[PDB]
Amino acid sequence: TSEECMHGSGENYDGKISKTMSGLECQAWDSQSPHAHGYIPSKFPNKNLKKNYCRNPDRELRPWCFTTDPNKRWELCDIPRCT
Ligand SMILES: NC[C@H]1CC[C@H](C(=O)O)CC1
Repeated sequence: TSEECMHGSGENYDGKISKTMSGLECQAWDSQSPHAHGYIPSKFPNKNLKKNYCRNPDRELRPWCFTTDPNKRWELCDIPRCT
């Protein structure tokens, strides 16, 4: 709902994809479970976090989000390359 295909790292990216490249559907950036992690939307008027859609707060290579797995905290999302 901003940029749906990216040049690579999806800095601004808040498309619609929220699937970790090697795992699961991400757990939203809010507070739910498995854990009340950092990067909480309540502290950002910035157009960063959203529901579970991958972002890049530390601007990692591939945009990531927290997973739904109780042991896998963060994970890189596979977001579609603009081709
Ligand atoms: N290593 C990239 C980036 C991944 C998430 C991590 C966190 O969960 O805080 C911050 C660093």
